[PDB]
Amino acid sequence: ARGPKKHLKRLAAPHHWLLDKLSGCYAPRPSAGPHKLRESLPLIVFLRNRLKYALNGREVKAILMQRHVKVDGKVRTDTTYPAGFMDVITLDATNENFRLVYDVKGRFAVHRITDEEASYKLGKVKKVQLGKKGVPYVVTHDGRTIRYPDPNIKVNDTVKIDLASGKITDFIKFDAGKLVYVTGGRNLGRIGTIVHKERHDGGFDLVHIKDSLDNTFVTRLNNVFVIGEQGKPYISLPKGKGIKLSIAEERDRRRAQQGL
Amino acid sequence: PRAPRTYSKTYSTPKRPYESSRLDAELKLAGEFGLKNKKEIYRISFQLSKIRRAARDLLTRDEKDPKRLFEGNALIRRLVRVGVLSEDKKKLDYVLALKVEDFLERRLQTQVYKLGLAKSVHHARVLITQRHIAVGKQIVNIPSFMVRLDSEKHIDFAPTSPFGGARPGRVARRNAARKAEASGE
Amino acid sequence: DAVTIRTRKVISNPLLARKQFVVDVLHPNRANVSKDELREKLAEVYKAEKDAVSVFGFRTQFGGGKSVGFGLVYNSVAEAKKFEPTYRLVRYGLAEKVEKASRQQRKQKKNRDKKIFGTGKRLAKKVARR
RNA sequence: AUCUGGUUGAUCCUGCCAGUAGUCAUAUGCUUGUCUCAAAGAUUAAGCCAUGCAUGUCUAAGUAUAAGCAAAUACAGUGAAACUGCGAAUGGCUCAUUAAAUCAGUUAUCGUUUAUUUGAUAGUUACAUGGUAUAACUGUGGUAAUUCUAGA
RNA sequence: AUUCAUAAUAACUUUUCGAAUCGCAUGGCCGCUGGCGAUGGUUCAUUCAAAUUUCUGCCCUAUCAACUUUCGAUGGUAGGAUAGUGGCCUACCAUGGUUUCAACGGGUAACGGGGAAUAAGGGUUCGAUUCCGGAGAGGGAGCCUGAGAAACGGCUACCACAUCCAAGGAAGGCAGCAGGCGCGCAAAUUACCCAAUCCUAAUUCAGGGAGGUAGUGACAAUAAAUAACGAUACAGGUUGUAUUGGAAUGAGUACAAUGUAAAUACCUUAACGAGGAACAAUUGGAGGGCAAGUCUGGUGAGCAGCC
Repeated sequence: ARGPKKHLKRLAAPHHWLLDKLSGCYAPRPSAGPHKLRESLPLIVFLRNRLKYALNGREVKAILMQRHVKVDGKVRTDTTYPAGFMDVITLDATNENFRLVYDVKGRFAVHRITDEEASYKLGKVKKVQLGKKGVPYVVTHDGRTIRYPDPNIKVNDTVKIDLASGKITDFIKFDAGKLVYVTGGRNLGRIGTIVHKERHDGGFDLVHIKDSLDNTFVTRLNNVFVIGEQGKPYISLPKGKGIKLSIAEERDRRRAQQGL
Repeated sequence: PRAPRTYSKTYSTPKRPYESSRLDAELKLAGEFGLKNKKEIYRISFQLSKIRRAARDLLTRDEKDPKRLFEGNALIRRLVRVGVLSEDKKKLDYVLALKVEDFLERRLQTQVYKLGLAKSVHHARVLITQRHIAVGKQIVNIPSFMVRLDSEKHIDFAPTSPFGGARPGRVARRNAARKAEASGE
Repeated sequence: DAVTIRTRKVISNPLLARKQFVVDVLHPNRANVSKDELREKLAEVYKAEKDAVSVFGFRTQFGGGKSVGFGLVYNSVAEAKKFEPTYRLVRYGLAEKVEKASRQQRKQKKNRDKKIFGTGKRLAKKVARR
């Protein structure tokens, strides 16, 4: 290739979008933006495929150009704008708010939230450094840069951000006994508490997690996102609390309830 | 281009063509159940072959292996639903004892004979293809349709036919008209 | 026999000022029902003007007797006229078919014009003199 | 999964052959009623090509005195041409070359560039400057000829 | 883990940037002051990316046993060039580097991989071709514009072909779509459309042979018609063999609606539509391997994978 690529063939798209095989030759390619391509969710997929508010790609554009949809409090009109983990989406008519968060299968859920919670989002701290003239700043996973952080904040900590003004109001240290959300790999979507951490100089650190049914699993540190103290999430959790079930357990519950 | 459509072949051919003893056994089934081809027999033995392959594999796994529990129960459940396996023989070792006649016995073509309605397996086939039989509300016209145990209560003549309550057919109507017209002569 | 119409999976959609739903029809002893008849009966049950009702995509069950499709009803005739595709409006007679030339002819005109620089009122005069 | 036939007048071996079944493996012959689904100038010649088409683009928001159309004395609706900005480096086709090369899994940049998107970020040096300027346009022309273009 | 981030001092530059721009609205205080947006701009971070790079892995050949160093082969110091590391190139200096654990040379009717066929197990054969990566636009070389190209639906030259002409000159690249010639055992229409999937632009609106629809199509795959049932006569224990009677239906055709961007077809349906139901199923065989003729007429070229 002689430059950047503009098209994404279907089948090459991320599997968690749950596109069907046969309806066309192509898939929507996400624009450059706050989140990585492989793990974003384009607005067209949200409005059309999940909420069913639109029948066509054409009807999605008719919605956006009326300026009904805003993301993190700002109006967006690009059909392929890449929303991602922890973003807040608001539809003013209908009076609905959603937060993007994973099901335990590792798919973006349709999760409704109150008008109160729509004020803020969480952010994972990716680096902390001095800028020009010696002013310190922090960088979050969604690419915000915030001036004059509290001197205690360090990498891997988590930070609470007011969506108006865009300023830090609280933070939590990375430490044992915190709640965590897993955001990558085979265990994507599980929740548990930190048991301990393994140092590997020049390598990748590993973290040991325990869930409330005291199953245990291990993941690379890059996949771990802190979300609160033990038993006290800073945000409303999706239905099912991130508890993984075996295939035998799922079959029993369905035919018990759905099968009466 | 669009993603490929998948497809697969549904029958297997016997590897020795002129094994005389086999030719006799096949012809008795076709005469008994009113089949039109050997292929209709090959299709069934092909399905039965794969069921045994899967079951025989699972029996190498220990009991209380989670995979043997999950998939073994599914297979048994699925055969009981169509009535191929008795709910008394509801155990995996008995799956290896099934034979071809257990499946042919469940085809819609033969059930419509055992219930009455028709009066030979040859008469039964004609009615199905000519759209006279319904299962529930739906008209069905495929003889090889496997009748699940629930459906047997609901096999009856279609509402939109003679024998089911509709108008007489095209030939009956023609005869009445000519005779009526002649009776006016 | 009397026709029965039912609606299912009803969604209200303020973002496009419409309601959208499945249309399910039982019609024993007739081939099917015309879209024009369905538009009338839906109009009176949802208390709407007929021009605000749109209906598409039907198929009928094997062996007959039943059909299924999709239906829309807009909050006004004006809003329908802006959100609806033009081809559907033509079916209802709410719009007039446009009369462009065939696709091959338009393309050939374009390629002829690319060879002219400027408006071409000049050049014509020069050729007339030759 | 575990076949059958062929070497003395009469047998048993070695050995190979013939038969049998499959092929998202091609071709070809005879024959052909219904529903669903669907590959298709790779193999020989990365050989040669008539004709048509396949890349352009405007919003309330860069530049309007068309001698365009349609009806607030600087202008104000709609809008051809042309200047300006952006794109044409994506897509589509083919398999000639190429044997530690390409490629696959796994690493590194404390060894470097990056239109665009997103977030931060410049008190420090006239009530509005000039053509060292020109297109479209008006008007005079050249050549058998092209998406040729000269002088004013 | 740093001669990191960042800050300070003395200077340097041929002097980088630090808004002479556009829409809508018309408020506050007694000619001053004010709102919501658009487009630009320096540096840092982020996103879409690029370049280089570590480890291990490839088909046949010894009728290829020694190979590289002039003309960079292996290494050291300094410089040049590059976005940047490095014999990448130059000057000087040293004499190194690979190999029977197969180097070097030759062959491939060789693009790599995910994969495909063949099911006891182990294997054998194949992968031009729907996804990922590389390369090329008749053959070699060079370069402009740009963030990005050594671009070919951009330019310049040479080599090989080849078009028009007033003979002075001018113009060229289907291994894009459709189509033609040639080749061969071997492969479709110079059709309709942006309605869907998506992409580009100053953009809801324009454009797209990308893509979709129909035509051709026994490559391969799924379902499945060509007849069912009585009477009579005869024979047999309810089953065979021949004159005779009512019923049933789609193949096909067609009003209509549905389908579709508009259509064709499928699904549904008024009317019509079977008695030699001529509305008539073929392709290979009958010594053995290998299912099935001591039949009957002719003859003394034919048959046969094998006997």
